[PDB]
Amino acid sequence: KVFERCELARTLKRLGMDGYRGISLANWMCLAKWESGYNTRATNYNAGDRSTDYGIFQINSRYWCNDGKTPGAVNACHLSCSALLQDNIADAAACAKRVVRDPQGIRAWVAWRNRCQNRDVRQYVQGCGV
Repeated sequence: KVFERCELARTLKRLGMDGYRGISLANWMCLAKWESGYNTRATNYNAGDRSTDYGIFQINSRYWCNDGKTPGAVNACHLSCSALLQDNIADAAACAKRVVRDPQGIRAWVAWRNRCQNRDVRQYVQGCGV
């Protein structure tokens, strides 16, 4: 599923992402936008280390979910990576909360540093009623 901007904003608020571990809703929106373009079935194979990024938040199989083919990987969210390709994003949101519980927080995603950090991210949630 490819979410519309405000549709996603409202869905994430309902899932309790606003201010989770200090991360504003607009930051989560900026992250989803640059990682997948708000697309839940997005996948990206990283040829360099044999891992794959899954779903709307592009969660990596080396530490977060299990896909069985990633060498020396763990599954901290305790989910099959398949769960991160669903139209319903409840599992992807719960796993994203787990990722940011680690010391790096939102910084775990390099894309967030390049495209969202120290930027005016208000635009991602404007007019959505959140």
